[PDB]
Order: sequence, then C-alpha cells, then structure tokens
Amino acid sequence: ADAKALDELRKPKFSSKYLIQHVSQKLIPAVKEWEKSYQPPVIHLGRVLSVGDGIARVYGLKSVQAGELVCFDSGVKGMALNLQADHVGVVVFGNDSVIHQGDLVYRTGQIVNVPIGPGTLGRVTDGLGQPIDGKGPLTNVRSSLVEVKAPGIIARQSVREPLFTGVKAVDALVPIGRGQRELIIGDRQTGKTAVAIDAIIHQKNCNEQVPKAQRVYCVYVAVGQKRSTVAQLVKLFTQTGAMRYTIMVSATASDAAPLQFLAPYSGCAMAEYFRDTGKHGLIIYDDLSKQSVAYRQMSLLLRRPPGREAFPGDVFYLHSRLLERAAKLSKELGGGSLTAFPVIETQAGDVSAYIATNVISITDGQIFLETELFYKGIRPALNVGLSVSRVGSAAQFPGMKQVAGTLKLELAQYREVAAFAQFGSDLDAATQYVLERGARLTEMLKQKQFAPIPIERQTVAVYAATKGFLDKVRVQDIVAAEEAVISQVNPAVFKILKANGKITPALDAHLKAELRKVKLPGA
Amino acid sequence: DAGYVSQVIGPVVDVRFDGELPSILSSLEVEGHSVRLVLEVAQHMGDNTVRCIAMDSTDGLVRGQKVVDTGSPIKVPVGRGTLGRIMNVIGEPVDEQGPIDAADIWSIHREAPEFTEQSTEQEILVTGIKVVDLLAPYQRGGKIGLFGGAGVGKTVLIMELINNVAKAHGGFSVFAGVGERTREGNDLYREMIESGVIKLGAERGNSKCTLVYGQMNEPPGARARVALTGLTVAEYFRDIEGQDVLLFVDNIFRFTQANSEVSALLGRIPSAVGYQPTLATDLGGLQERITTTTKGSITSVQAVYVPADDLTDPAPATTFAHLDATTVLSRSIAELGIYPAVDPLDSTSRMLNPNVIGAEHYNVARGVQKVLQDYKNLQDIIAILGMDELSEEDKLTVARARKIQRFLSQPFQVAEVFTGTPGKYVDLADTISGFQGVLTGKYDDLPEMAFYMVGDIKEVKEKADKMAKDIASRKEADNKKVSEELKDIPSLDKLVSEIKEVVIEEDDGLEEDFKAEALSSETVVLNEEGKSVPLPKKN
Ligand SMILES: Nc1ncnc2c1ncn2[C@@H]1O[C@H](COP(=O)(O)OP(=O)(O)OP(=O)(O)O)[C@@H](O)[C@H]1O
Ligand SMILES: Nc1ncnc2c1ncn2[C@@H]1O[C@H](COP(=O)(O)OP(=O)(O)O)[C@@H](O)[C@H]1O
Ligand SMILES: [Mg+2]
Repeated sequence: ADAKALDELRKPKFSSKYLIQHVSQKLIPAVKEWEKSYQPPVIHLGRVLSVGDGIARVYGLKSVQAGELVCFDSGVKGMALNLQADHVGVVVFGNDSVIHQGDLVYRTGQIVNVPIGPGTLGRVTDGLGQPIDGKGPLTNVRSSLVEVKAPGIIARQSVREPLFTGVKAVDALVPIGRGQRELIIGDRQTGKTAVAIDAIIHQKNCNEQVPKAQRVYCVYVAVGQKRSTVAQLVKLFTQTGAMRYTIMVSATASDAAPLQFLAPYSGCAMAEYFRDTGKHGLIIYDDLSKQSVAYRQMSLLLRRPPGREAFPGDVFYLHSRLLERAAKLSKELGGGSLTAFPVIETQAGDVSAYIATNVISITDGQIFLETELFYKGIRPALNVGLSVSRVGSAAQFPGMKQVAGTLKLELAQYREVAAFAQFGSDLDAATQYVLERGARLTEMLKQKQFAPIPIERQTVAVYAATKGFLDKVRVQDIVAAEEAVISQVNPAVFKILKANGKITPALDAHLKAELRKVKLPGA
Repeated sequence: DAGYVSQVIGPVVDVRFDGELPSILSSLEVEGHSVRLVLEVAQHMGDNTVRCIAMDSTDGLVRGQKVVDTGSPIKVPVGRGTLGRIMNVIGEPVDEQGPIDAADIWSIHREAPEFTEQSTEQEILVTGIKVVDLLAPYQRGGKIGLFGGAGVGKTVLIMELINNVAKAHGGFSVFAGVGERTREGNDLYREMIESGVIKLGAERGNSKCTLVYGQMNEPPGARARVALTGLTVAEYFRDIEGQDVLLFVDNIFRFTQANSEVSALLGRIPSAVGYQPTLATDLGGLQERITTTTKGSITSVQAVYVPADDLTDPAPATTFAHLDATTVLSRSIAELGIYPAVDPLDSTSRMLNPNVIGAEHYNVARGVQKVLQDYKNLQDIIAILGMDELSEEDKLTVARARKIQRFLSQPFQVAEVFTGTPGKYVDLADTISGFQGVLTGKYDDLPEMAFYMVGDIKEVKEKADKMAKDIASRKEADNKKVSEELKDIPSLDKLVSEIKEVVIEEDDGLEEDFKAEALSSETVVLNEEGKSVPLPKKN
C-alpha cells in the first residue's frame, strides 16, 4: 500500500463505464437542488472551521504567511502564528465572541504594524495602535516592522553614556549604561514599578537641561497591569509633566493574550525610531513574566508541545529578540541608543524559575529586590552582593566612579560581618567600625518613592559617608540629616560638578569644607 | 526536481517533494524571501516530506513557495582569507566587506575523527591566571571548560584567555559565538582590531582569527549550528594546514538549548526536566569532533552558562564527562569580591598528576586542596565558636587559608577598563613556589588583603609595604590642608564663569527626516482575486 500503488491508481483500469454516463447527468441537478446548503469554494480568502478563546482555526488561505495580520468579517484583527497542512491557526486580537463556524477571514497581507513616530509622544495606545487615551487617532506617525531582527555586530559601538536614574541606590551601586540591558528581578509588591518610574521622572527633569543629544525619551510597556493602575501612572505622568516625553503601550489583563503578547514587541517598535534617528530611548518592559504567561496561553491552545513549567520550547527566543533589538548603534547610523528595563517577578524567591534563568542570562545587569530588604527600612530594596553589571567604569558618573570603589568594597566586608552579631564581640576597633560604617551606609542609601534626585546632588550625597562628616552621627537620624546636608550647602556647587563631571583636586577643596559648614540634626 | 513548503509551524517548516527526497542534513533554499533562507532537514515525515529547521526567521513563508535542493550539506567557505572576517552560520559576510575571499567550500556536517588518529601526548598550557596554572592546568590541544552562573564572570575569563594564549601563539584561532549577547560580541570586535588580531585594509591575510557569530537574536536554527560552523573551519585549518588553532566557543549550553527549543517541535517527547531527548548524540557528536589528532592540533576553549549554579540539570551534566580541564565558577567567591571566582574544589583538570608534570606542581596544588577543604569544613563552625578555643594548631591552616583565597585573584588586562588596576601575565614556576610559601608559613607575617589582586611573590610583599605605610599615613588632622583658600583655591563663583554656554531650543529636532504620512482609518484587505480592497461590510 504505497504511493506507486497510488500513482498506479491514477492510471484508469476500470474496464467498463456503465455508471459514468448517467452519474454525470444526475450530478448537476443534485448539486442544484441542494444549492442553498453550499458555501462557495474559498481559495485566497479564509473561513473558520473552529473558533474559541483567542485561537481560531481557519480553512484555506493559500496566500497567507506566518505573521500576516488577518481581518475577520466583524472587523476583528488577527494573526497567523502557525500554518498547518489544510488549515491555518489564527490567533485573535481581542474578544473573540463574534466569530462563528462559517464566517469570512480576510487577509491584509502585511506583517503586523503599529504606528511609530514622535507624534505618539503623549499618547497611550494598546499593543495594536488604537488609542485608549481619548484623544483620537495618531497624527504625524507611520507604520513599521515589529518583527525586525536586531542591529548586527557591525552596527553597534561600545557604550559610553551612563544613563543616570536619579537614584543613589542605582547609580552608585549598579552601573547602568545607555545601551545596557538592565533587569529588575524581584518578588511581587517589592518596588519594581518604583525603580522604573524613578528613572523616567528623573529623565524628564533632566530632559529640559541636556542639549538634544542625550535626550532619553521613554516608552513604558504595561503588560497585564489592571486598568486602574494604568490610570494611576497616567495620572502620575500628567501631574509632573512627564507625559510630554512619554509613550505608554498598555495591555491590560482583561484583554486577549496576543495583544499582551505583542505589546512589548510593539513597545520596542516605537523606541527603535528613537534609536534610528540619533536620539536616546528608554524602554521598560514591565511585568515581562506576565507577557510570557501571555505567550503560554496562546501555544497551549495551539496544540504546541510544552516544556519546563508547561512553557513552550522557543520562549528563550521570545525574550532574546525582544531584548536584542535594544542597542547602542555605531557612529554610522546616528549614534542612537536604547536601554532596557525588563521586569521579572520571582515566584516568591525562585531564581531558578524557568523565565528567570532565561532573562538573567540575556540581560547585562540585574537588580535583586527581596521582600526581606523591603522591611528592614531599605527602600528601594536593592541587593548589593548579588547585583552585577558589565561595563563598570565609564558607566557611572566619573567623579562618582572614583568614590564608588570606596563604597562597594566597604559594603563587601560589611555584608560578611552583619550576620556575625550572635556573640557580642566588637573586637579590636574593626569588627565594630565596619558594623558602624556599613549600617550608616544602609541608612545613607534609603530614599523616598517618586523623588527623582539628580546625580550631582548624589555625588555630594555619596561623599558624606565615604569621608568623615558622619563619624559622630546616629543610625536613627541620617534620613533627616542628609537633606540638611543638601540644603545648607551652597546650591551653586552642584551645578559646577555636573559641569565638571569628575572629582578634580580643584573642586575637592570645596567639598571637604562645606560638609563641616553644615550641622547635622542627628543628636 | 524541486518541491514546495507545505506547512509552517513557527521555526520549523515542512517541505514536500515529488520524488528523490533530499538526504538528511542537506540544505534547502526558498526564493522570493527577504534574505537567503537555509533549511536543514532533521527528519522525514513519511509522506514524501522532509522536516526542517530555519536559519533565519520564518515570518513570511507562504504555503507552496518554491524550494530548490542543493543536494548537499551546509557549505561555508573555508580558507586563509576567512581570517579577519565575522562569519554567519550559512557562509555569509556580516562585517560588510565584500564576499568571503576564499574557495573550496566544505560540508560542515561530518563524522568524528576516528579512534586510531588520537593524540595522547599532553603538554601543560600555561595561561597566566594563578588559579588556572596551579590548580586546573590546561592541556595543549586539549579541552578547556568554563561553567558558572549568569553574572559570575565567564565571558570576561574567555577574552582574558584570548589575550593570554591566542596572542602569544602566532598562528590561527577562531572565536565561535554561539548565542551570547551582541554586547560581548561587538566589544570583542573592537578589542581585537585595536589589539591587532583582526586587521583592516590590505593586510587581511596576516590576521589570526575568524569570528563565527550565532548570537542571541537569531532563531534556534542558527544558534544550533554556529557551533558546527565555527568547528569545521577550525578542523579545516587542522588537517589541511597543520597549524594549532584555538577554538574559543562561547555558551555551549546555548548550542544545546537551541536544539532543545525545537526538539519538541519536530515531534519528540521531552526528556528529563524539559530538555531534549537526543542531547547525548547532539553534544557527544559536537565534542569528540573537537580533539587533537596526529595531523594537527585543536585546543578547544568552551564556556558554558549553567542555570543558577545547579549542576544537576542534565544539559550541563553531560558536559562534565566531555571536558578534561574544567574551570567551575562559583558565585560565592565572587560574592566575596574575589576575581577570578574559580572554585578550588569544583574546578579540577586532568593534567594534575605527578606522573606527568612533576611532584613540585602536584603537591602544592594538593596542599592547596587540604587547606581549602578544611577551611570550608571550618567556616561553618567558625560562626558558632569564633575561632578562640582551637589550641593554636587549627589557627594555622585557617589564617593561611584566609590568605590563599585572596591569592587566587589577579587583575585582568581586559578588565582594567573597569577595575583600574593593571593586569599581570603570570608565569608558572615563579608562583608555584609562591603558592608553596604561603602554604608553608614563610608569609604568615603579612596582613589579610595584601594577597588580593597581585601577581608573583614580589608583589605580595610590596602590597604590604604600601599597606603598612598607609597605616602610618593619614595620621594627621590639624591644618595646612587642602580645605583652606590660601594656596591655590578660587572662590566658589569664579568656577562658574568658565562654564560653556549650553543651548536649549525646546523643539528637540523631531520633524527633519520623518516622513509623517497618513494611515488608513479603515483596515485594508484583499479580495479572492488578490487585489487590495476595503472591507466588505457584512458579518
Ligand atoms: N522606595 C519605596 N519606598 C517606600 N515604599 C515603597 C517603595 N517602593 C515600593 N513601595 C511600596 O510598594 C508598593 C508597590 O510598589 P511597586 O508597584 O513599585 O512594587 P512592584 O513590585 O512593582 O509591584 P507589582 O509587583 O504589583 O508590580 C507601593 O504601594 C508602595 O507602598
Ligand atoms: N577579574 C575581574 N576583574 C574585574 N571584573 C570581573 C573579573 N571577573 C569577573 N568580573 C565581573 O563579572 C561580571 C560578569 O562577567 P561575564 O563574563 O559577562 O558574566 P557572564 O559570563 O555570567 O555573563 C563582569 O561585569 C565583570 O566586571
Ligand atoms: Mg507594580
């Protein structure tokens, strides 16, 4: 029973035809008596066999590709993820209740395109380009390929620009870059949204100072966040003015899976325009684990094989090209940048969680935020001994860069002696002093939620604990003494260090005197 | 003659054929695509259908598009002109300098070199890292492994090993990028043009390296065979030329993951925890092609990302049988701030035997293993006792052991761009007796951190001299200091009169080349005849 027996079956060997003359006469009246029960034969269009829950299986469509936007007959847009032998599995953007067995499926032909450009600065769309902010359609914009591969090796250059976050917990302890992929991995309800929003409001109030060529515009991608939190952050962006230089793509949890699956992909499609035309771009892929759950929903309805934690095989490749298209280009294409903030919530402390081991290996630096450190007063609750970066020097403030080695290594011994407090030793004026130093370092490095403080105030604020000026101050009231260190010094010295950029001896003489001129209220 | 793509499921596509089906591990081509797409067949479906893997993204394959047969495995152009070139999996230039100036294309899928042509003569490969050359001594022409978590310092060892051994060899080498970041890919391209390994101009033929890059952006067809594309050009320089070539492959784990991402997609049940069922012949076929024969020498350098420092996962637990010299990176020693964070216990090579190197090398490294195992078995109990009742016989193998964990450290030449301290190229017999001294008690006189980030036995005694002076320094607090304004210090406002005038223009330059077109308010569709229409208004 082989195919040559099938090709032998293509040769007719009937030896008689005492039916074919009559069945060809009663064929046409048969198909035209029951003509109303015939849907027309459909070739370059499509029609639905099976539909449900966001995955609709469509017969025909000889013309489609993988990743072609399709349009159902009710106006619903779709996407062809896989193409089987006789049918095409179509993923459905949005609610799918309107599609029946027998409805028409129209190919739009293009790869899925979400509108890009600078006219979107101030608009909140979903992952599909439709506005939800109530300000009408997008003007002075254009479509672009969201499925584009990353810039190649010859296209990139070495990163130089430090990307100040406005947070002393970040900029002194973890060196970030402008083309560096920085991961914020923590628990749930631990300040991950806090660290990302601290970077943008800093990048807005440092956007009205820098001259056109370090101006980092931001896109904040909301995946699965509830719509009150989306109105919360829009209210936060508007009431400081940051919405002028902020785009936000906001896939809620009450939307379908592929609108959440595409929303970081469309989120980087906006920000590649800011990289292509020479500017700098900020991107935050918030709740990137919940985008991967939005990937897991589509495949497990799509009869695709599961793997670790029932996630599919290629989920490393999902997060790979989602975080490889952010870069720092060479001189030959404007010199634009993209810096990446993925957010991965651990399952209450699984660093070996399946999504975590992918995204900790893709990204360049990570910031651990345990729920332990969040209740010891350390806010934002950065883990210091577990957080690494790549590029190190020429990725911080250069005056901060010299004093950071005096900050990191003294913090390195202090994390070893903090758990050795079970005996009451305080021996030889070192096992007490490194406890006396690093505890005030922890009480140094706390701050407030939504308080963007520039680096030039922090390079002074890092100098207060590295030198003296705090060798007689308690562990209780540094959080109200640091601001008097900020206030009572001359407010012109912060501008000239940010003008300088490095700790010269020409400026070092002023910075030792002015911190004894201030008097600390910790007593 | 030729066939058509019949079925597309993500990154695996199915091609039907009308007679004379292609042999397994051959190459296929689709016409009318954006880039040249290579399909590598992995199994026959049965109904005149091969099942493939995609070297680039499948988003764009129509069902029925024309597919030709090259009738042959994947061909990369091998040759002496391939030095100084950043190479793809399928033979492309991706450094944008013309075509590849080479000939004699070769099949990159082959059998392993046989058992008869195996080399057993072993030569110690002195590197220049004091934890490598003492504890886990590498083999010339042998295998060099590198485990460790994501963020422990694997890749900064690899380029440090390039600066150690791939510069002071003179011959040829190969950097095989398998699924790492482009950041550590692009940065290595700059720090080999400046170090002169790869040259540009008309001196392309005297260079020392080819770069075969299958970085993280590609779909797992390319990330699964860039290991083989980097391998066969190394095996081309071995058999034809005879030179010793150093293979610097990065993220062998990403080779095994790229197989495992579609191994379920080809119709196979997952293995243990969710990795691929055929990992043994995938990795074992990879590794034993990387050997040294009678004809030439290949010195493999393998970096492997391990997930979360757990060596029980079977995807690195097959690799431990496959590596002679293993440099296992612990995150704990990096959490101590010690670089390189090479485990004194987990990292152990095959050269370490007195029957090959000599008893003077084997005894101190074993003497390192006694003082560092007991330091681990005592640093649990030091948190209950505090090291005060041991009667002064177990306070000797501890105080030296707190020093010797610092004496594995070294400033790196590739890392001094972000650590400041200048790197060292350390020799072998100068520090073996130097390691032997701090084990014996000749350097019990020194403090703790004088051993940290040093080289020979000269620099450890001179870190203490500077350290000893610095405890005599900073002994003053009175006056005649920098803080007064008498000597050179201007007023605080006269700094401000030298500032450069920075212009702010408030419109930011965003409407200069952007073609601010209009988009359709109504979705555009096609008809059954194929032409573009708006949507026919009916449910
Ligand atoms: N730096 C901080 N200082 C004080 N409180 C903070 C800080 N960061 C977070 N919080 C508290 O944590 C809560 C959640 O903040 P945030 O959304 O940033 O955490 P998250 O981990 O991103 O939350 P989710 O996991 O739900 O996204 C806030 O209500 C706030 O009270
Ligand atoms: N000898 C060293 N000197 C300075 N930094 C080091 C050294 N060893 C490791 N590091 C640090 O370890 C970090 C991780 O390096 P990398 O090899 O990229 O890790 P991974 O291989 O896990 O991605 C780097 O940022 C590097 O600064
Ligand atoms: Mg949040």
